[PDB]
Amino acid sequence: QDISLSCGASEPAVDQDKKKWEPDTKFLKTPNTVHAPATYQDPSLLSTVPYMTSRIFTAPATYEIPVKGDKRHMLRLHFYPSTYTGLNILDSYFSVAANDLTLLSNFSAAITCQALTQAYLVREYSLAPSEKDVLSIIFTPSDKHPKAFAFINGIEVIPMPELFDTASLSDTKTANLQTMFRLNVGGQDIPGSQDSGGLTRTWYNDAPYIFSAGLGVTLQASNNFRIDYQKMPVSTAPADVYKTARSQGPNGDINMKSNLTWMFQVDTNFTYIMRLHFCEFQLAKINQKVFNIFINNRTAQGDTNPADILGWTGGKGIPTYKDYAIYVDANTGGGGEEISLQMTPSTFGQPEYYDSQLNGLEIFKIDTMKNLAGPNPKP
Ligand SMILES: *[C@@H]1O[C@H](CO)[C@@H](O[C@@H]2O[C@H](CO)[C@@H](O[C@@H]3O[C@H](CO)[C@@H](O)[C@H](O)[C@@H]3O)[C@H](O)[C@H]2NC(C)=O)[C@H](O)[C@H]1NC(C)=O
Ligand SMILES: *[C@@H]1O[C@H](CO)[C@@H](O[C@@H]2O[C@H](CO)[C@@H](O)[C@H](O)[C@H]2NC(C)=O)[C@H](O)[C@H]1NC(C)=O
Ligand SMILES: *[C@@H]1O[C@H](CO)[C@@H](O)[C@H](O)[C@H]1NC(C)=O
Ligand SMILES: *[C@@H]1O[C@H](CO)[C@@H](O)[C@H](O)[C@H]1NC(C)=O
Ligand SMILES: [Ca+2]
Ligand SMILES: [Ca+2]
Repeated sequence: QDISLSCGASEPAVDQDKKKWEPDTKFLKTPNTVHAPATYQDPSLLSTVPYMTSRIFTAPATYEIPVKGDKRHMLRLHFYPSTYTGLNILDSYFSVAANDLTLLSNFSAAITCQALTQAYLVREYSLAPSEKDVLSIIFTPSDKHPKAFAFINGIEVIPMPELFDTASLSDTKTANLQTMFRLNVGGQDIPGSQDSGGLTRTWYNDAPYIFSAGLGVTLQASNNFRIDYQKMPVSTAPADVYKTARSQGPNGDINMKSNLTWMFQVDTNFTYIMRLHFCEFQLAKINQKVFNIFINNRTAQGDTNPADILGWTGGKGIPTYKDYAIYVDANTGGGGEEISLQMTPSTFGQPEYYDSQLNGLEIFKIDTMKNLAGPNPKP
């Protein structure tokens, strides 16, 4: 079952999306640590749980959470940078490790939230099977900052399926991942209560990430259309991801003159998995919608093997996804902190229409040298 801990809470509670949270107390091994309420409630909080209570650590502190050693787990860390016991939140710098994996280092939640124009954030990780029955989560105030403290508002550990296998360049089954982005392309926001697999992932509409002048056209499956998952685990992504899409639209000439373009800020010197979710719910035949996919200006799917969703799936309403790996560094145009995803029709093989489509997108950072931490953004 899920372990969803509100750090510093004094009693169990439920949030706005029906998620049950328990106090952290029984899992925190380090004694005599401060628990404190936030003394300001940002209007953008969707709930006071778990955000209005925190732990404050002025020395290292360790949680020990029981887990099954053979299972992958999602780990979520919830941060609400605000005022706690009168401390300056800008003085908080710390690291977080999950066993031997560094998740965060020199982390400033305040600077990160300021750069995002957010009041709180969640950092989500997928941890490979550990072969240990305890997950140790260690918070370490920065020893480079005399005034540093660590803080944490909530910690979740959720067992999850082995949803990762390989990526078009690589094996990702044993990778430890950070979730960078999770989008329901062309569709509505999906709260965790509506996610598949009991995974309580949030899927966000993709419009804020579109950087082409043309926003394309959004598509929705017919009423009572059924997604026919077949061998794809339903936990991969919920049906509303596949029942909605962004396409370029009905005007093939406009489409051939543009790329549909999404842009994402990420950390340099990592490889990322771009998981593109697809489901054709309008067309019925191969070679009707055939498109090129570019990632950071390089062909991910194109030339003589362009993307054709029905080519991949064999049928209307059958979902799929394709994983593409991209290494991001400064030996690149535009500074090494971005991923661009672009689509445009292919002229290869004389398709019936000239269009492109995407139904969902997830971007995951792969661990390097047992680290996933990047720098704080510019404020
Ligand atoms: C911990 O994180 C903080 C906050 O991200 C780091 O401080 C920031 O460090 C960056 C460099 O990565 C500073 O930017 C640089 O500033 C100088 C002077 O203006 C400029 O010459 C550079 O071109 C660059 O822009 C940034 O200003 C700085 N922020 C603050 C508030 O000082 C810090 O270095 C990290 N590590 C440690 C151990 O403190
Ligand atoms: C769609 O996007 C692709 C990928 O960014 C464009 O092709 C690139 O164009 C840039 C800038 O001229 C070049 O640096 C890359 O070498 C090109 N990549 C490839 C694989 O050709 C493509 O021309 C764009 N199409 C439209 C219609 O804008
Ligand atoms: C990225 O890698 C380069 C080359 O090793 C290094 O010089 C640079 O400091 C790295 N940047 C970050 C943010 O780690
Ligand atoms: C991709 O091409 C565009 C258009 O020429 C350019 O502005 C951008 O810097 C290029 N990006 C990369 C990552 O090379
Ligand atoms: Ca809390
Ligand atoms: Ca969708």
